[PDB]
Amino acid sequence: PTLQRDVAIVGAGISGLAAATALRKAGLSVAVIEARDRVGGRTWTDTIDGAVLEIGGQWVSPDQTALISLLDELGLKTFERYREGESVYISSAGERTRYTGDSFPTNETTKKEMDRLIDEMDDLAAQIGAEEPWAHPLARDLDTVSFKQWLINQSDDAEARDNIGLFIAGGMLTKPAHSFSALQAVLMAASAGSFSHLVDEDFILDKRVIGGMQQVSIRMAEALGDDVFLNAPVRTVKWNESGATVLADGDIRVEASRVILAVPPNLYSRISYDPPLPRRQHQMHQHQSLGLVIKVHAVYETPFWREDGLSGTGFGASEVVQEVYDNTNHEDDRGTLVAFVSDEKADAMFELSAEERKATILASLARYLGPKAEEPVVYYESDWGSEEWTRGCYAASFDLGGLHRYGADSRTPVGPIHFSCSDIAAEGYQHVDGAVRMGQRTAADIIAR
Ligand SMILES: Cc1cc2nc3c(=O)[nH]c(=O)nc-3n(C[C@H](O)[C@H](O)[C@H](O)COP(=O)(O)OP(=O)(O)OC[C@H]3O[C@@H](n4cnc5c(N)ncnc54)[C@H](O)[C@@H]3O)c2cc1C
Repeated sequence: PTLQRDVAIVGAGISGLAAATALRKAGLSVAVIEARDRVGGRTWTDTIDGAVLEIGGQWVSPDQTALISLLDELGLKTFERYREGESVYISSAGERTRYTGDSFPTNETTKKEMDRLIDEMDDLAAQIGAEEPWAHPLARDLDTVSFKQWLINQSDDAEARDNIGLFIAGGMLTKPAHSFSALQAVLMAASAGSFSHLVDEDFILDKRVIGGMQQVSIRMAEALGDDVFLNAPVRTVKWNESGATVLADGDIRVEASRVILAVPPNLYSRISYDPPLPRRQHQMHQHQSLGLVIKVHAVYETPFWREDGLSGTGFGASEVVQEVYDNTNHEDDRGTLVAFVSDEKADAMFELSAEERKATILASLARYLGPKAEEPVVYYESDWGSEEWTRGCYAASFDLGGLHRYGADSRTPVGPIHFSCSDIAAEGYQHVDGAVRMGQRTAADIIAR
């Protein structure tokens, strides 16, 4: 088939779909062309051994106002993650302590260094912002020092440094702290409202969508009907000043005035551009890369930890599993845990056989929540790294030095080609809410021209 549209959109993730949605409301015609046999991208609900699981993005925080509006508009409701009872902290010394409230049960010294580092991150985020962090007079010095070396410059206390790392390195960028800059940590902080919001799992991990985060794409895509094309990898974009022809598998050909690349930036060069994108894009794209995390799911006949008075929340910067949370489905009576193995720790796990990796991860959950954690009825690991249409998780970020050198160019159109994904977002950077903001921002740009 061949069609004409105002706008061809590559990818039916949140970002592409929100763009299409905003475009249609303005009266422009669209086609959304999607490689996979489904919409949603890095959001996906699936059933593994008869257990429904959220394989990808899923949590909504209170400052993600673009996503919260969108849910409302689509008739979707939220429920909150269970947080009653005590959380578990594992120290660098291997000590394991139950606690509630806002800081980790370390000694008073470490507690104070932590508070200091968190205040300093909040202050830099408030000054620098998420819209154009590379623009600030502090930017260059913060972008040429790794986050690790920055923590070293700020504090002699390793346990406080590792804990701060826990929330940004392993908990957001999913990269080790020696490999992104301090400016990138600040961006991540600014993008979520403040560093303190990232520290508090009651904020950043506040809510889930009844029916699963994937319903958001599924419902946007449904409203578009036949303008969504699945099982259609885009291969080729031919373009000039006044438009673009988009070529996809199954002999799809869309002639359009503008194209949106709604794909994460490590995937831009899966498509041939004719003529080639300019030098700046050739270079900039090579410097963007996804992190890596193993999202572990474990289903038990009851949420057993609630009986021992535990929330299900656990943190330990020294553990293979650095975080665990109650992830029980809305009105499920079966208990589900979610846990995260980040970056180089994920590499090490992936080198063990499937069976050794499971036992190792499970032995780690047991250290937080006791030996019942080792006998789940269902066990699963989200594997985004293997997916040719994603290739990592949660999201992409520049190598060290990239943010200030290329940040100004990451949203800039090339002729009729626009770029829209959470990985280039300002507020909501790397998250579903960032994908919505960018899709709407892109739509809004195309519409006013
Ligand atoms: C394990 C994991 C857990 C997460 N947890 C959180 C969380 O709880 N909350 C939060 O907000 N976010 C979370 N995220 C991040 C969030 O899901 C992403 O930020 C967001 O969904 C990205 O949306 P997107 O539209 O920008 O890109 P994507 O969802 O990646 O969509 C891009 C789409 O493009 C398609 N595509 C790529 N190339 C082509 C091509 N050449 N032709 C056609 N189609 C193509 C892909 O198949 C894909 O559907 C998580 C992500 C992962 C990976």
